[PDB]
Amino acid sequence: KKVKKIRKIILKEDIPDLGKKGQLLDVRAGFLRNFLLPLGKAEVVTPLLLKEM
Amino acid sequence: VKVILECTGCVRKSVNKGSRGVSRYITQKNRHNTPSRLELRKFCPYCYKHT
RNA sequence: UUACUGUUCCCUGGGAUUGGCUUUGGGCUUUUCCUGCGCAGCUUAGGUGGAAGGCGAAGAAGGCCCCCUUCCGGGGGGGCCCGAGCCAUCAGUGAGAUACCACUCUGGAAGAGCUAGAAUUCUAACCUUGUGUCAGGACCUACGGGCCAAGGGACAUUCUCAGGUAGACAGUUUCUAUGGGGCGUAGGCCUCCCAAAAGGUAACGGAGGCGUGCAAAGGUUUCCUCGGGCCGGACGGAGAUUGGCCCUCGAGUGCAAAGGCAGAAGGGAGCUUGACUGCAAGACCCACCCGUCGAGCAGGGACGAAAGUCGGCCUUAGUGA
RNA sequence: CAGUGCCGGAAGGUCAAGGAAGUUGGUGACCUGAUGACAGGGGAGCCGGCGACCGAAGCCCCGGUGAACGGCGGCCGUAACUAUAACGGUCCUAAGGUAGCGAAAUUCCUUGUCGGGUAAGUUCCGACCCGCACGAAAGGCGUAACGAUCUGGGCACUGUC
RNA sequence: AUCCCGUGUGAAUCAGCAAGGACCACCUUGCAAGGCUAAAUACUCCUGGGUGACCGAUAGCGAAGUAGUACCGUGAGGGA
RNA sequence: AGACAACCUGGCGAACUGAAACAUCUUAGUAGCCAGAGGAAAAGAAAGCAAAAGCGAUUCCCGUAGUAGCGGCGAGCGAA
Repeated sequence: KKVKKIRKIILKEDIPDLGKKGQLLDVRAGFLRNFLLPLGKAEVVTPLLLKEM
Repeated sequence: VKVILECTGCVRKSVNKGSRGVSRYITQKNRHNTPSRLELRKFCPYCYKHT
């Protein structure tokens, strides 16, 4: 019926699958909620933090 | 079987004096198709009113 | 209660809670091909365009061979060999080259995207447990809270939507005349009697049918008379078809009865579509609703030579606001 | 093991919500006809209609299961006198009642017929089976003991008479 | 159609968005997803004045004295 | 904090009844129950009506009007 969107993440730690600490490979919102955001492992791409830093 | 069915003329959607399709109630047709000469259509003389 | 409409428990699917890896793998694509028996023919005419030039020796015709759809008719290249051609308007031909390609087709592949479904697992969501550990003035081996551990695990749980589904539960209905009942019958329309010579008239009084059918069994013009007894004619008889007399309406009319109808309203033949449109003075019936008949007018016709007749049927039933 | 219930099964058919190729409609910048008082066609955008195909359980289907629901038949004929049916054929079902019981808390006819008990017994007991309309866990047939149970008879006993 | 919610998807800022009864085009009107406000307004367990073609002890409040009292009910409550 | 007759707001929310039965509908978002709060409460300052003419927050009364409608187009319901 419907598909849920994909949320952007910017890394802070080496993914054992795809990304080494700095890539912008966007995966899933639930993979950010349950796994990446509590473990200090990814962040949300915001223009206030990415563009000026 | 005695199917009820409508006879109809030739359509001619035009802007004449009330020109429109004319269908008439008729019965008995469980046979070959019978166009009868029912008339006084919107065009006043008419023949071979089909179906 | 297998009456109606539902509800609930429960089950089952789409969403959400809901994520990670790889396989099996159905539909779309990311480029190229093997690929096509209407014709006379070097040839199994892939619908179009670029068309005197390409493949070539970074090694072409023709001989050694693996493979396949197959109408085994005919083809493709992997290896080796061979050593300077395959032509190109040719005449056939709506449309042409197996010199060449941008496209792309009935069939599939190469490595890749996208989406199913199903399966494998991991833990981080979520669920369960812990007389495992820590905690305050003290305990929580008293529910519980933090931490840790184990078992599951994107399943289960919860929510919405959708299908199914239990009188478990809820609201209801379950006719009347009658014999004031199981056991029956009928409910509406038409014909005769009862019905007492206008019309009407009841009873679960006496008898029957109807819920249609006909492109003619409607319309018009025209012609004709059936029905029964007797007599004649090796099929053929009591009785078929034919001839003649007698009785003259007893026959017939799509079907029940009544009233009608004999040169007919009964039977046949020709032409036919009035089994139209817009109507309509006045009547009958009349609780209302309804229902029935109708002179006459206009248009456009059918038959007939005309006169005239025709707004369905000899009429009354064949129906529903 | 037919119908119903319950269980199991997956091949197929039917199949909701929803997804979706495609098709179609309205409006519409713009282009055309127009002795009419207007009209025809239509890009994109927006709003819709139908919808091939996918789409689970249920249901149809298949197989099992009577201490699951329940049901367990008619028709006649023939054996050395009268009989009666061991036996036979036929129709229809899913199958046609097995042991035991049987005028019974079940029998309408019926106070069936016989025997016992009684002077006399529509009540009682023992039999036959013509079981209107017994019957095997809605169990069937029995029995010791028991019952303010029902019912038949007898002794003693008495105003019940 | 307007308005508000349940599940799920999910915009634009004024060159816009919403409404004008499906919807589209033009025009008109207004600026949601932030809050607060007196008056006119409805009523009487009452209070203070004025009335009554309202009652006069079976009436008027149930109740003109102990009146929600005696009495009844376990109680809710009923009730002179 | 608790109490408060009625009005008011918010939530749960019927059924007898009417339809000459009854299920859509009505009775009815009424009664009742709970919560809250004031002498009033709610609402209230246009993402509003209207129609090419115009008005300017909310509330209440007369009217339109028993009109337009809605409805087993029944019983009834009824604006702006």
